[PDB]
Amino acid sequence: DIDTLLTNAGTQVMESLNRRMAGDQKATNVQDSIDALSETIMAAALKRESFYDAVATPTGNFIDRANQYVTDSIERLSEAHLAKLTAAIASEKQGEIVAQGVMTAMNQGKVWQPFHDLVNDIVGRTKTNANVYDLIKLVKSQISQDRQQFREHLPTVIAGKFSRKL
Amino acid sequence: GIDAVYPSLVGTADSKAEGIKNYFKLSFTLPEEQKSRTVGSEAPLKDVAQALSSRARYELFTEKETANPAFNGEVIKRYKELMEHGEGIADILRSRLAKFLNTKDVGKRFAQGTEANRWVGGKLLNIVEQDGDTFKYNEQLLQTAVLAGLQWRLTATSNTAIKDAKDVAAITGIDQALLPEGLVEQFDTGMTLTEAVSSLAQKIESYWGLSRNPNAPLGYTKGIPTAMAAEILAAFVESTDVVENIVDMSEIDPDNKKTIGLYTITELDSFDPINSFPTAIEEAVLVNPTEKMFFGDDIPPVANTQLRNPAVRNTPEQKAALKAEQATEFYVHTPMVQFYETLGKDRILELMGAGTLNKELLNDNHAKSLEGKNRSVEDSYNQLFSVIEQVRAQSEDISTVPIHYAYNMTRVGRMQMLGKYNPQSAKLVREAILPTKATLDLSNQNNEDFSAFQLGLAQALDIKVHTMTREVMSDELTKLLEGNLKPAIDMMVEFNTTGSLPENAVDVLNTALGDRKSFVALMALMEYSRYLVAEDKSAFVTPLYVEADGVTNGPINAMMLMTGGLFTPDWIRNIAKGGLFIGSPNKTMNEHRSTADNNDLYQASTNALMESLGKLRSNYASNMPIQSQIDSLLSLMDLFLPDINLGENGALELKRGIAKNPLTITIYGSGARGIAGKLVSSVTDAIYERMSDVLKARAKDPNISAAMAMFGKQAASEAHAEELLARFLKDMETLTSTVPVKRKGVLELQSTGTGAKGKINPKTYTIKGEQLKALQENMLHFFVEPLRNGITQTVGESLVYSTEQLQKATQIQSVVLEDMFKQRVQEKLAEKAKDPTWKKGDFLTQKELNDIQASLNNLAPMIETGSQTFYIAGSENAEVANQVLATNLDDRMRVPMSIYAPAQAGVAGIPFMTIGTGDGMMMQTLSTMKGAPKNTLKIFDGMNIGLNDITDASRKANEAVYTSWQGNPIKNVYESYAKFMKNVDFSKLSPEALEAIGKSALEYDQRENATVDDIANAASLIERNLRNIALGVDIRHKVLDKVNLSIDQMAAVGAPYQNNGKIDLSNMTPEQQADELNKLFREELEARKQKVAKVGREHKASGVRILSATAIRNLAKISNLPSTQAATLAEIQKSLAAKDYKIIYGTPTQVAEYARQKNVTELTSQEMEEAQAGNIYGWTNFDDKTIYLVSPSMETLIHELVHASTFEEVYSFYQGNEVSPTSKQAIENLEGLMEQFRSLDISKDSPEMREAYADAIATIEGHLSNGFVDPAISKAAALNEFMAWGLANRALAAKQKRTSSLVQMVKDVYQAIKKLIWGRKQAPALGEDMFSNLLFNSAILMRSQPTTQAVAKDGTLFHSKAYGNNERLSQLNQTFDKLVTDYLRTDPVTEVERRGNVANALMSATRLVRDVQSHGFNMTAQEQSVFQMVTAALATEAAIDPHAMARAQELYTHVMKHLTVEHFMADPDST
DNA sequence: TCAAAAGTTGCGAAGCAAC
Repeated sequence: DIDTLLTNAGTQVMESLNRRMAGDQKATNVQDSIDALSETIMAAALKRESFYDAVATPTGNFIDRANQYVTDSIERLSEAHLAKLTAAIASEKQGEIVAQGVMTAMNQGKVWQPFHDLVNDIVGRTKTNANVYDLIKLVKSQISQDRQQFREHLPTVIAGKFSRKL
Repeated sequence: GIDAVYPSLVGTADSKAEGIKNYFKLSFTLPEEQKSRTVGSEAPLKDVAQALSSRARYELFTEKETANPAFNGEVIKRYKELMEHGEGIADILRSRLAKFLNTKDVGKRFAQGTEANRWVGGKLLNIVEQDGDTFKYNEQLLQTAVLAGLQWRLTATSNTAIKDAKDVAAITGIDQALLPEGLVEQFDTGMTLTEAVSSLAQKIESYWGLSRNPNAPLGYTKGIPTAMAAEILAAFVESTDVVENIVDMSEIDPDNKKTIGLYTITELDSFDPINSFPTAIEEAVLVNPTEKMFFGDDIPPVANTQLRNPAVRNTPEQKAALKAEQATEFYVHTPMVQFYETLGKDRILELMGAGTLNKELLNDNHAKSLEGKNRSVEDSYNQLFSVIEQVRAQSEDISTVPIHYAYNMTRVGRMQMLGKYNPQSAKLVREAILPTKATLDLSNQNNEDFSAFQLGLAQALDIKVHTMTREVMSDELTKLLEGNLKPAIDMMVEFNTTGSLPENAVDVLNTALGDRKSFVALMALMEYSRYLVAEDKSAFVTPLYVEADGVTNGPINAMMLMTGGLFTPDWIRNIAKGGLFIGSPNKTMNEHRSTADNNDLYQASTNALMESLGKLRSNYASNMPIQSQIDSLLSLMDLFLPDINLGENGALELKRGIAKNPLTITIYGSGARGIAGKLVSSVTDAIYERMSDVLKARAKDPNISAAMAMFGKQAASEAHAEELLARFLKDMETLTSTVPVKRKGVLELQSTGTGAKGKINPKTYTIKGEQLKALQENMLHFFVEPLRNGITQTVGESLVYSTEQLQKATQIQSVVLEDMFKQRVQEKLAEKAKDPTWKKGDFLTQKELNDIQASLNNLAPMIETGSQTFYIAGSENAEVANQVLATNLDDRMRVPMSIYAPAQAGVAGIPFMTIGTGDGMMMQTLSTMKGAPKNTLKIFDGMNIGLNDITDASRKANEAVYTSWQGNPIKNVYESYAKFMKNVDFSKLSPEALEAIGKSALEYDQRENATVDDIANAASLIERNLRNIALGVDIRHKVLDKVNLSIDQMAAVGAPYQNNGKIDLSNMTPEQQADELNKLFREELEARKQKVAKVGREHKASGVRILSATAIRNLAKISNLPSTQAATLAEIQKSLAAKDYKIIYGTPTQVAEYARQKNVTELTSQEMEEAQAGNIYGWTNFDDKTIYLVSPSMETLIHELVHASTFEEVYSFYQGNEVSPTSKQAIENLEGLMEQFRSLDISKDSPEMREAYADAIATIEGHLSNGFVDPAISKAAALNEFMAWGLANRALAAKQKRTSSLVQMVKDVYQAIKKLIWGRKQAPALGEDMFSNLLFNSAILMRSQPTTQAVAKDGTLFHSKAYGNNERLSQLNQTFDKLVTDYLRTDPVTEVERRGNVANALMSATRLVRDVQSHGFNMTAQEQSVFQMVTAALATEAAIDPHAMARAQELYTHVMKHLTVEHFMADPDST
């Protein structure tokens, strides 16, 4: 086929160059030319290494990887009930409850009560003995809880009502 | 008892008498119980005739309530014909006896009173009867004997083993790497003399129902049945039941005068009713039959001894695993047996094998190789359908009859099914009989039970399900089910409804499956097609399974059980590829392979192979012919062997668990020459297959040229195919005409005749003889040697050291046992020489043999691990007797004498421990652990689990792996070697025995004139080395148990096991985790050691002291050294102060603690051996000019001040900077002395001096043979090590030494350093102390930029959903690396403007690459990189050769003539 | 290389010769 003829016509060109580098490079003064080729390969090798380790997440997201690095870096320096509530909001299957919006659903589940306790300590309304690093690990913990339940678990619920694979 | 029954035997029952003797009445006794039903039968042949006449008749004789339902009236007629045939042989045997009695008047000689019953061939006569002038057989013994022959006739081939390479070579006399092809296959039908007679002899003895007297000669309790067995086989071969083939071996090679013989047994027809119930005779004449099939409540017994090792018993822990495995019930898959029989046997052979066979269009050497593939499938197919016939007769529904199998420990502790063709071994029966079952709800395609269903389908269709997430697997599987596999599924659906297949069923599957063809791929198609037509998907019942295969189970187990010393960051990364994760809870292999690393151990070794190969090729830049030879060998590999990672991945071969990959083979102690022949055999086999395609293409078109017929599929034009053919011809000619030779450490080429010429003749093309030998010589020197260097780098140096000591310890102990065993039989035989009753030709009694065997118990020949027992030296040799056991009546076939005696171990010690304790223990632990999984089929390193509990039984598989990793093979071996040396004496061994053990203990130069004192001393050193290794392994296993770990070794689902540690090692670099593990390692050492015993600014967090520059003025003259050397310190220190050198010192605990706080790499020199001595050495960081000392003193401080200054001259000189003329000569002179350092003789030096030279030469050559480091850095390191050896050994080589060359070498190197330090000014006289015995002992740390090939090959196999998972693009990059990347210069890349002609093309191509991506062609990260690199290669080549693009232009104009805008529009009528 | 082993006849009655 034409596509199979095109790839074969490419390796022929590469094999012609391979028989040139395997000879006496210094005598046949191709030493300078090959050095230019090696620079291009080196530059492209480092670029593809940067894109990797930038999506080193199970979800493969730019934001998700960045949050994990910051979270781990805080634990080095520093030397439950609400999570279950947010899981039920994103796992609703009634059909009519989800049609009333998310503001109504949050009020019914009393999600605002665990949230109020944490913010009061940060502002200073309620005095507490917890240090700064304990509170930072709390706010950043609930942020990742919302993303996991809504950006990853909610689409699975919607697709689960179909008896097929669209 | 014995005398009471058949008392008419000729002879006197008295023990000692002058008359004739009947030795049968003394050799065999009468068992108190009942073993055979024919003991009291006057006519055994007729007595069983009335037993096999009707179902009712068979009931009484067997003493059973009911008989097997398969024993119906149809097979009754068949047994009458066979047993009548078994009545004609009994008359043949009687006729042969009469001829022997009259030939050469042998019977007449008995009339005088000659002892003719004691001859080699007269042992048969011991059971004859007296009738006057002539003799006759005893009817009861004769008729019972032929019953064993009939039973042996039916099931002989079903139990014969498979001949191995060594035995085939042993009986041939030529190595299997050099013998002509085809003769190996002849083992499939024929069996040697010993195999036939030994198997038949056992049945005859068992059927007689008599025991053996322990006080009788071994020539009668073992020779009488053998003489009887040889007579039946001789009767059968003349009765056309057995055909004898005599092979003349002088044709293949004239020097082989041996004339071997093969015996083949005629086979019954496939549809013969006897195949249904072939064991009627065996279960009628015996009480506890061994040949049986267990149905329902029948349970196989438990073996009491190992397989072919009666001296070793099964441990109670081992016996528990046998009970569990044999209790698992199997079932037959009805929908699969219908598919097999409808397709037909002939169609199966064409589909699975190489299609239809015709000698006209097949190569001669290729055709004979395909016979083995066809033979295995035909035999496995026939065996499977013989079992089904018996099962179908037991119940109305075939899928409700349980079947039980039998297991037994092998010689390495692995469970093994009994039988040649079983679900464990044969892959054809694996798809028909399964123990797995499941019930799933598939009514919804988004359920959780549907993901498990897709996992089984994807894995069976050759998809790496263990390297991708559960979402990528579904995406890739659905493409196949709607693409190439669509036509195959449609036919399958039709079969499930009407039960018919098209006439082109074989052709359709070949097109669809492609290279994914397997016996399990046909089951996946059946299950998927059965699911579509099902009307109720809520209760689907399927036997589909998923295999939890281990990831490189061989090297990983050996690396974790036989490694000692401190932890290393490289070891941490390498062990991650096996499934051991440190500081990462709830981690799986799928996450590791997708986000961390996609390179495995096999790929890592190959990457290091090319790194070292490029270094070797660069060393011969001045020898062009040598380089061209290297390219020719590599070019030939690319054409026919794209990959070197072999294995047991074939679909037409039985699974035996033997590892054949080069990586695991090299670990197991195989020789370099042996693996060279194996690699050549793969290349030659690939060449022959291409010849068959040329002949096949010729028939279709008789006008195609040779080039187009061979390289048609990879040619872009007719001229391109000519270049490939011409290149191949030149490559094969050079390799077979020139060979490399090793001269004084450097290779050279020599001519060895003429190679292949310019003539193909594909019908009769072969390579053998001188040409074949020349091929392996090139392979060994150019590919095998770099392979060994690459393998050692990845698996760790310390692992290689632990294996070498294990092999030497087991080899030495085996030779002593063998020699001592042979020295006691000769003494016993000589003792019996004065007994008139004893006659030469017999042997020792069973009781006597046991006493000799029991006399070696003090030498500890067995290794105990607490639950397993190993006997390495045990074997059934034959040279210890050097006699003839028995023979045929006409003296046609002579059977030698074989005894169970210890033999030489060789190199079998390494694989015995790794397999026995590494993988063998895991399966044993898995069966007997609490809550063990049920209904599973574990073969050797995998397991088949039902789809219902994939995530639960896989978790317990990883738990067993963790438990099996707590063992210590070295400690068990050392506990036996230590006892062996306590009760040994080397002064009583045979002279040849001392030579055998001298080849392992001593070196090459010290082998000659080896005194018995040197042998004893050398053997004692190995025991000491084993003690330290067992201590290091024990401590390491203790430290790893105190940290959190995740184990995902044997899994593919993603259910790891957690070791519930307590020390958190997360959020740390792999370099950082090593320091924490080392801290716990050192605390364990001092805890045990204490049990046996029962100036500058100071840092704040640690007690170390910092002595910066401009603060050492006072200490200059504090040492009160002489003014001749005192002035040197002022100058040397002045230069150091200008470079801002800092000094840090303290106790080992303080100096190590400070490094962890400031993230400083430490290189302290201390180990377990050094801990006892109590010596600690610091290190120097050359990057930031920092000197570290541990527990310093005034003397060692001065040594390091001049050590740092001296190394600067060495480093600067090798970096290209100018050096003073006085210093230039000194380094140049030292370089010259280095070239003579590695070419010295040491055999005449002190034993301690040998170790100093051996250690120095090991590291010196390692630096020079490194291809991934800067040449300037590597050269400086090698010279620094040379200086250290000379100064360290000066103190003890300056006394009690002779005028040896090595001793002289120390003086020359010491003088060279003196001039370098002092320069042109006056130096102290010769023989004077330099700086109070100055030594160099601190290591130096250096770093440099990596090479281009290091970073390009790292990201070749990157794949992820967000990064790009195009499989085809990964393969294209791999071929790009071979052609272009591997041939770049090893020097690190630089940055210059680089004006010229080629750079303009490269710069322009980069801009055009970007414009394509931004103008409608959006590409991922993976696709962008490949497109960028490939285009660069085509850009520079087109810039040099203007005609390189001539062909590509022609294809471009044709494409442009058929292109339209609507081609790129997904919906052509969009709005 | 991680596994069972392993020439065939003639004379003469064990073991060398011949191939």
